[PDB]
Amino acid sequence: YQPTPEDRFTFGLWTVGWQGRDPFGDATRRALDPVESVQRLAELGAHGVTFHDDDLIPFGSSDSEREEHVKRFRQALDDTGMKVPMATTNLFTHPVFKDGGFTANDRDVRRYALRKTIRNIDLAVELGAETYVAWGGREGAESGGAKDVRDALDRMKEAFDLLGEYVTSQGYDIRFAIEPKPNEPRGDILLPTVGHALAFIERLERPELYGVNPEVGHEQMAGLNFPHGIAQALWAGKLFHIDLNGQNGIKYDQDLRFGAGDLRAAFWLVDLLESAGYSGPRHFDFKPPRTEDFDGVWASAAGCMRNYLILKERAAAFRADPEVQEALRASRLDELARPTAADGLQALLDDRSAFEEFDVDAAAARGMAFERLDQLAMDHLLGAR
Amino acid sequence: YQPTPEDRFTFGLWTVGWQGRDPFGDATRRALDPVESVQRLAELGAHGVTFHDDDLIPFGSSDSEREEHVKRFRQALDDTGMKVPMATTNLFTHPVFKDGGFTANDRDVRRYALRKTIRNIDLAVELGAETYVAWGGREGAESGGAKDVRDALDRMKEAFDLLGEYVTSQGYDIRFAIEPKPNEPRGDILLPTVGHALAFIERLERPELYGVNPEVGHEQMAGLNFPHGIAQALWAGKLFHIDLNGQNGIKYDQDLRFGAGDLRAAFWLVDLLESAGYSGPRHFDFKPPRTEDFDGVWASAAGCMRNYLILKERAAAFRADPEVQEALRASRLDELARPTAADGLQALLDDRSAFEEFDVDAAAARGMAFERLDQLAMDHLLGAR
Amino acid sequence: YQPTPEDRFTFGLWTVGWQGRDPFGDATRRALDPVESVQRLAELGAHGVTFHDDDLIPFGSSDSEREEHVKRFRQALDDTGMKVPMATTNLFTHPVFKDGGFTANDRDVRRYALRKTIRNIDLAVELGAETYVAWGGREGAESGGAKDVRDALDRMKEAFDLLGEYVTSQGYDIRFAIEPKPNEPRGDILLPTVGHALAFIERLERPELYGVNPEVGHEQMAGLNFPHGIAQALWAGKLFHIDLNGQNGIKYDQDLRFGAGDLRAAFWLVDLLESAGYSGPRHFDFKPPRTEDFDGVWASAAGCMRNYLILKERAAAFRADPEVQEALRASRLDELARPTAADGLQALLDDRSAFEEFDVDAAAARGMAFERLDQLAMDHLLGAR
Amino acid sequence: YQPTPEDRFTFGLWTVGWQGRDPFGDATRRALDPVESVQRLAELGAHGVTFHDDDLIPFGSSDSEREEHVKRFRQALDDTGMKVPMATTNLFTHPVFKDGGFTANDRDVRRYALRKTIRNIDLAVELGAETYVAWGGREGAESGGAKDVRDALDRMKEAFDLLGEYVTSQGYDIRFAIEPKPNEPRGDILLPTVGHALAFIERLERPELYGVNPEVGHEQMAGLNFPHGIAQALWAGKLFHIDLNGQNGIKYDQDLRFGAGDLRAAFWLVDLLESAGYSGPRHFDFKPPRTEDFDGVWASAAGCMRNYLILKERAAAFRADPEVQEALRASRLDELARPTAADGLQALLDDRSAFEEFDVDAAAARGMAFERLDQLAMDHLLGAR
Ligand SMILES: O=C([O-])[C@@H](O)[C@H](O)CO
Ligand SMILES: O=C([O-])[C@@H](O)[C@H](O)CO
Ligand SMILES: O=C([O-])[C@@H](O)[C@H](O)CO
Ligand SMILES: O=C([O-])[C@@H](O)[C@H](O)CO
Ligand SMILES: [Mn+2]
Ligand SMILES: [Mn+2]
Ligand SMILES: [Mn+2]
Ligand SMILES: [Mn+2]
Repeated sequence: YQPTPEDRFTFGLWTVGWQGRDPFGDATRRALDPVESVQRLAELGAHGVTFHDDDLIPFGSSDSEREEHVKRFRQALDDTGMKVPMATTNLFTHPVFKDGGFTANDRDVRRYALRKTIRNIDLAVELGAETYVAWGGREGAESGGAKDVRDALDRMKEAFDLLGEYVTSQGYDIRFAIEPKPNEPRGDILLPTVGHALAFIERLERPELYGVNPEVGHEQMAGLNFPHGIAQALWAGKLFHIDLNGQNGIKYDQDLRFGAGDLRAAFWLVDLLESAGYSGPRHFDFKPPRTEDFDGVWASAAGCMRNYLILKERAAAFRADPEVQEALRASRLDELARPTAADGLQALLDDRSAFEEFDVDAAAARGMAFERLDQLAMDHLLGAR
Repeated sequence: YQPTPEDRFTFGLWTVGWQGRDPFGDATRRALDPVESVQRLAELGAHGVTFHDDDLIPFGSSDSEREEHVKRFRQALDDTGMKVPMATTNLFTHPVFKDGGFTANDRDVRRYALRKTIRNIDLAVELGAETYVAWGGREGAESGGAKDVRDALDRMKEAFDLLGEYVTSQGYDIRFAIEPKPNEPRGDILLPTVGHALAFIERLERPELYGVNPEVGHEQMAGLNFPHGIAQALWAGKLFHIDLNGQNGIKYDQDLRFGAGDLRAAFWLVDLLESAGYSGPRHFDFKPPRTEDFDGVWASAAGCMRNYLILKERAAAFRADPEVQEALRASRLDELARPTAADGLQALLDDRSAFEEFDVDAAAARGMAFERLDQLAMDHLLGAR
Repeated sequence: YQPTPEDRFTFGLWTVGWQGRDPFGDATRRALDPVESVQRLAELGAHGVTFHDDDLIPFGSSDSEREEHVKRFRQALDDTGMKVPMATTNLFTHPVFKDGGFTANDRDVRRYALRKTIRNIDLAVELGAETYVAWGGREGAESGGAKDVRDALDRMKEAFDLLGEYVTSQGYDIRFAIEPKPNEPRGDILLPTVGHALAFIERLERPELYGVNPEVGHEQMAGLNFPHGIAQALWAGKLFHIDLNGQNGIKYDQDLRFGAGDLRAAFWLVDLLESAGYSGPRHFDFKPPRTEDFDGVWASAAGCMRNYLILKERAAAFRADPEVQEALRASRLDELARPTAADGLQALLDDRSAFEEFDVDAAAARGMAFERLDQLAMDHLLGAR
Repeated sequence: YQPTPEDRFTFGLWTVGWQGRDPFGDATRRALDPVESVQRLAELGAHGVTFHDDDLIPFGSSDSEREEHVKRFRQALDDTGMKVPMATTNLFTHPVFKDGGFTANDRDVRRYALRKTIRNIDLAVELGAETYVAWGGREGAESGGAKDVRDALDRMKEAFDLLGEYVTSQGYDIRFAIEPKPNEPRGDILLPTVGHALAFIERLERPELYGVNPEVGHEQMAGLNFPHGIAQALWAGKLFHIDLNGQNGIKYDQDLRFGAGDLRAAFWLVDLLESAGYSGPRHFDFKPPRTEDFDGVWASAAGCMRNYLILKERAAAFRADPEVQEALRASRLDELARPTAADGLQALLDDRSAFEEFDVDAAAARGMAFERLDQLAMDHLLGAR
């Protein structure tokens, strides 16, 4: 289960770079140089890295330090063959963003948020990114009077429309991916789920520029079925990117390595990405636990990839099993894929077999046979066929 | 705090009619006649009632019993002045619906679900309903292999498009309202939140026929901020109807009377409906606890209305208070309502005050003053100004 | 992975017997005869069954019907070799129990609850049960004023002390096991977790007669770590019995078959029961989903046992792996098992290496190596070593 | 609603002192001097303050800096009349504690944790504290193999027994209060609830030295009823201290000011503390949101006290209302307080009215009248009688 660059595994700088500061504790690990992380991830078999502006260029850098940091970065990419498929903006760490970036009550802050974003879109384009992620982690409230949400959605729409105007005017080939989260660090965050982000996108001036970047642990913080929300994003044509990690139910965001947390959900996710043929990056947004030293960091990054590859194998074996294919027909998955009424509405209304003469007790009596199908899935996951 | 019919308070037949059967216990109360409920609710000050088909007409009724049940109903409405603003279909109780109605794997079931729905749209129109609710409580799964969600959304879209075709062909003035729920009675339900239903509506052939019917307790079962999700529905123009009740956090749907559960959320909800000028029904989808006799039923129904009226008064007092209006300006709610960049994109990019010369430390230092604003809200709710 | 009676797998009558009535739907399956369930479970390899009084003897049975039902039951046990290790009382279904059994506000109800319980303890003893389970599913409240919890604990203590007096006066060899649940069907249930039940037991007159019966899905409805709570019960010497099932996070009790739900938790549970040498029944308190026909019932019951046996094998392989044993030492699990200060308090206080001369930066720098250990556990679970 | 020192309101140094660093953002406020906080809280009407060792004395302070910090502190207390009723140890911030203090896998760490604790017990005694709090926020795990919980409880018991030996040998008048939390910052924390801490205390060598310090938001992070868990602590005689704050359901610990979060729970809590006559400190463990400047800090601290006093008034009015007293009798709260069977076991068994002749249908038919009682409580809370 060895990754290669063709598996499209990517990692944020901030993930293996996390120093282990939590709301209750100091850093447990020294800061990593981005060029060290690029080299180490390349050796583990990753395909590329991603970044916040402030991960790569220290906040407040002069134009001469900026160019130096970028030059060193670019030399590490050249030396390793690593790519940069995605980039994003930090609109959450600096105190100026304490009430949000694009929906901060202070208008001057909202203008600054857009300027900081636009500067990094130029850099992302230069480094070859295809996807620009937006996680509005500070957009929201701890109290009901602090935020008018209708006004706040107006401001959010305004920001993303200006960003779409910018990209089209520059002729850039870059699309946006909005990342939902229900809470943390705000009491409640705006566009808290995949469904809310999809809905929002349909009100933008150019909807085709925008999709979603869902994260495993974010949807699970609302107790939601992550493979179901991804299915809906896939159905809408809007899965531009994805963030992979693990989460043990409804609590703070744990950012565990991928395959930890809800292991059956992880299985069904890989089953779906692979059978839909998702072709974007498999990006890990995770944190090596602060218990770990740098050896435990690279072990944790490597287990992300390993668990993806093991679950790919098991899901492929599942779908390829003739016994499973028979069980799928036993459960009428083939009938779910057929139109309900391709005959059309009038034929439906004239069909006595659909109502007047429908035997509802014989239909009610048919078993769905889902438990046998689910134990086949369990046997396949566990390698116990 | 006496309701009148002009407050637009409505109740489902199934709410005061709930016999108290739960997954662990038998009924504790005898079945109510719909005409008794109509009379009793009228005396309490309600404006109207709503129904599932099977609430009003016993499942399997002959065309002659059907007409009898409708005739008696209609006489009670005439005798009381009660209206019927909304109706809906039961696609969840009968065993035939054990795998869903519109997304049941069995195609014959899906055709039957549509026929049963269409029959009751005709009746709803006859009784004057303006809104037709669809809660797909059986659409979903307990296991990952049982349901392909992309196929299932295809089937769901197909069903609602056929219903839109029906209504337009009949020339009916009726709109649809999809009611989300995240789980229960299915392991996971399709379109689990307001955001997922809004998003889904944008893929229908005629989106303007469809809005949402959110329920307090449903969104709270995902730990979500109900007033935030309603704000988003209002922003999209899609709040066609609403279901009011109470819920104590993430557990089974409790259906407590409105104002129980999360009381501050209830306050902020009423604040928002009243200040947005929502004009639809204030419908209660609640269950008098099975501890109660018929006296406790009507006491519980009456407290729904009472708590709405008390919170309306307190929210109105809050917004009218000059001290609050000053606090709102202190917190820059006035600035949230102003465009970020009406000057447009090029002016933004040339504005040195937005970036080059923006003093981010002075901006970071400004307090938001949200805690003083939130304690004013608390003092107003509690009548402690 | 074939069970035999020596695996000590047991099932409630109510589990494979569940007709599929839920708060939103009618039964989907006909009632099973207890003697049919005994025969079917025997053929699948189970060791025994358990019962509520009202599962075996229809509520209101005459003394002559009672004896008939028991006689038929007893013939099926004799014909199959099945045992009855545990029994319990239904104090939740009948409407008289709507406010509880042992903590009902009505004193006459509380006396009736005890009489109904005592009658079934005699029967349990006759059928050979060693453990008497008490799940007070109706003990609790939907509202704060309805229940004084101090008085209610007085009443609960009183009930269990009278039951301990009864058993000792009869000379029975039977112990009690209290089953916690946090909510459902009450808004909140008294003794909501393992910890609350353990604590409560220490105030009874004869604490040694009482232990706990934890259920997987119950603790998970509070978002708690089930193997951690079982460890604590084992540490206290109070794991008298256990209920096995699956649960997908914080929602209604799903009662999924064992191994569904949280699969890694299931792994760590089996690891702990087997390495502590728990020797009681492995009892399944589950419900075949109402999607299923009788074939899906027996498939679901069989997957309970199968998943237990697969996880036993994987956990045994994990602990036996020399590479794992090395990793456990790398992570200092050996040091956790050593006394902190067997040298005693004064030696601790005089030890300059414990404070004055303790190098806290060198200690802070040591990695715990937990991620490598956790990926070994993952590889072992998935059969990917 | 003005507090005075006789209300026994206390605050941690770390609460108004929180600089606003969160897992995603830098500090938004400068560090406060402890002597400034003492002066400011005194002016607001507080009775005293509490501290971690490291709040008062910077970690690594020399014996000469230590004495200086203590001397200045003590002068502020003398100048204001503020007391120090409780103190505690920081065993969570420094990286050495990344795997715990008293249950760290490294034995040398566990010895250091005890030495650091003992040093601050001496200081607490000198400053007059009566209660010593222990929150083991780092005791737990992110993965199943990292922590044997039986060994870990052995180590936890060992630590608290050595601390009990120390206090008794010094002749100190100080008791311990264990503070539960279910998760955060560890994946799962040991003794996750009130019930688990109560149970644990019963295995210590001297149980009478130990009680609990529950926190509102901690129990609510498990979805539990906080007034119910406090009732159980009161029933056991173990409420030594309490931490007051607000929490909006199951997510990260929000630490909102008291009365925010679940307002009805806050009402029922104050009702219970006041009617049980709890006489310990009313301590606020809260964080002014990082949106706030120092003015919003003191406004937030003041609203803690204000909301307590308003809810005290409303709960007192509730219990004093003759209409409520009648409703309480209607709901049979008077009967809950009477023994079930003071007549004893044999009389119970011979009582034909308890079983043979018990009319279970007439008993089942009685309403509990809880909804009318709960609306009286609602009217009283809202000042709408
Ligand atoms: O999820 C988060 O928390 C971030 O890493 C987000 O993906 C990018 O800002
Ligand atoms: O919410 C539910 O559970 C139903 O009352 C729905 O509003 C209509 O079918
Ligand atoms: O858990 C439940 O819900 C019951 O089966 C309990 O174990 C026995 O009454
Ligand atoms: O609750 C926490 O998080 C701490 O303030 C605890 O009360 C004392 O260490
Ligand atoms: Mn992310
Ligand atoms: Mn509803
Ligand atoms: Mn159980
Ligand atoms: Mn605390």
